[PDB]
Amino acid sequence: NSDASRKDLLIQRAEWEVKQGNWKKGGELYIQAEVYKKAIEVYVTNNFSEGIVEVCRNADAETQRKEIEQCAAYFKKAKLHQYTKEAYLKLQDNKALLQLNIDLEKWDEAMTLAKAHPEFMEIVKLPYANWLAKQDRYEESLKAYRKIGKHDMATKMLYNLSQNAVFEKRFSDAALFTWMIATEHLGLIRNMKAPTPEDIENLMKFYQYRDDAEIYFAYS
Amino acid sequence: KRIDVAEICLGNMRFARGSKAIREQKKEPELDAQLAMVAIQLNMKDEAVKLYEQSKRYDLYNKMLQAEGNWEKAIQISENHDRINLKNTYYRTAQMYEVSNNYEQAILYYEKSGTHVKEVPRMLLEAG
Repeated sequence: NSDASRKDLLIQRAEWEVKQGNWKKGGELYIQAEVYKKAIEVYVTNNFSEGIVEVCRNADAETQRKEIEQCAAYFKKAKLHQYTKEAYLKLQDNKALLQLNIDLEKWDEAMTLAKAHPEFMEIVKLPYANWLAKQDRYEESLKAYRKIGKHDMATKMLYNLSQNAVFEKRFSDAALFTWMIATEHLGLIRNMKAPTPEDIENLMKFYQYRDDAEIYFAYS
Repeated sequence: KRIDVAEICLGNMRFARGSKAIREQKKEPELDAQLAMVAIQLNMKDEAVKLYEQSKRYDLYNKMLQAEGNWEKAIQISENHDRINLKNTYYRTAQMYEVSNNYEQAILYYEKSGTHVKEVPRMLLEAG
């Protein structure tokens, strides 16, 4: 009865304050009363991040997980990087941490998280491959694409690189790219070992590519 | 947007150059690229540009823009879209400057190009 009376009185005061104002005191009093939904509603209406963080740090560990996740999402959508980081740490959700790391465009924290989480390897590698493609380290992009498995656009851009190299009189790079192309096609020869004509044509084309690379080296 | 009747007609021009362009361009998965090439062959650049934009193809459009003459526009398109053939575009602009006898611009775009250790001495000895 006493708890019910006090809670009802504070809820009525908060309801009156919603129409009038004074959101800070009412919200912070409603944090310790009962429901957290109305408090987050008025916080979103007022955009009072520090009070929300006080709620997150003062909330219990095993009940308000979803509310802390929503607060972290609100922080991230408001570019509150440090508060998003602390909320994610309090959540111990590896998926959200990896998403934040890949969105923040850095690798060291992503690297240590990947070491701590052996179940998520390509989730960082593919954005890492994109970042490597953004820079001039094209060979690292090639090896990352080969490790991932997808190669069709990788093969097309490697052919473009070969054309660029042969045009720019850097015949050593052209020979290296031709050798890489021949190795990729021989990796395509990996499919089965039965006497299929695709195997013979791929083998002869690989021999031709190796000879072409040797000609590029000699001409260089 | 019909190809078979188009290539039959190109056969009926007795226009060997357009047929050679057809032969060298047919090795492309995208038919829109072939249509844009035929548009170039029949002299309307706007239609070819529209077709290239429709097919999300920029390297062929970058080559066409480099060829027609607006080098700076080609540089901008390459840097904002491809960024891979940017070195080739720089080298081609430097070669164009060398043709225009602008030695200073040629050497400048050489150092902005991938290689400048050997091109600059060669042009300097060619000029003397």
